Amino acid sequence: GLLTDYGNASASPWMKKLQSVAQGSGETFRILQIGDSHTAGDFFTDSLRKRLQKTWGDGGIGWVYPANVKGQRMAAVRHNGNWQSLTSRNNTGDFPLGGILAHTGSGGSMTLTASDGIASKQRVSLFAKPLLAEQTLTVNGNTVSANGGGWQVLDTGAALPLTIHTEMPWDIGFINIENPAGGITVSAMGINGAQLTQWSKWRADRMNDLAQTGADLVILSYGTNEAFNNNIDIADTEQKWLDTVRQIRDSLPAAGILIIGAPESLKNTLGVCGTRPVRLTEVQQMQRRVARQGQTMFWSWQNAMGGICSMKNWLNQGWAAKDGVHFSAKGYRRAAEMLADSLEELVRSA
Repeated sequence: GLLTDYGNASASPWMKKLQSVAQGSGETFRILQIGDSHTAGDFFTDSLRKRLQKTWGDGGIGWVYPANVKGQRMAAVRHNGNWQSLTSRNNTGDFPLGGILAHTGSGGSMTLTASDGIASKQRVSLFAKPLLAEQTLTVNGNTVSANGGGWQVLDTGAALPLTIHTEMPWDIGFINIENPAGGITVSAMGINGAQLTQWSKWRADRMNDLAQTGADLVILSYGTNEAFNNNIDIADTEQKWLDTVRQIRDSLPAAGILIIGAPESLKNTLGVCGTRPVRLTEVQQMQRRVARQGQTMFWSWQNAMGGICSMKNWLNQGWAAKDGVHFSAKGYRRAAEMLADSLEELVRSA
């Protein structure tokens, strides 16, 4: 239906891991959604998170921002500290996978508090880059040290609330917080306005960061912004997309991949139906071709909405924002519940 599998999900390593989690293996099945503002608002991914965690187990909050990010949102944690975030939306830098870092400063402090939470000791990992090799920081009072310099992942253990102190400056990327009993996590790596090809803004070794997320299913949710580029080169874009899928597979050989086809957007909300941006249809079609050629799964958000000429109706009923591009909280929740529906069906039939 909405979900088309161009691979062989039932025969896959990731499905086998999901099923055993489903039967109480204690493993953690890690779903990672990387995308644009639809993802960055966390309304879509948090609905997916809550639904699939009830179905298959609360594996914890997963990979979250190291600090508040202007215009973006984490539903599962709250931040209180003096770290300063920076994203690839408007800036350049040495970004780890996801395009977000935070400068801690000296005398730096950040406390993460779970919006719900089970305050037992979680597994904690952090993307981190020290100013100096061998530099330390503390996580709930425990000393954690870098090995050499450059971006790396620090592994430790602590409970929530989680307090991280930096005597000297570091850059920090996403921070993974997992419950030791296992289950599902859903991590949201969104950037307002982003396009898939703009992973090129991130550091050259970004695929090694991806390898270290532990993601068992990678969801790519882009298309809306590509669609608003009147001068986009579909043939070039398609090759870059295929390259990116190839690279994801090389970096995470056991992971599933799901491409979320762009929802309907409107260049202008006038008159019952139109008007679609001129390149939207070509972008959505490219996405499906990439899915098939890359043997990934494909979920048509436009079809989930009711197909072509559905956005104005969604807008009229408050499921989509007035701009005819972004959705309202309940609109995102609705779309994600349909995706969750689609995935549970797939597993059930396996």
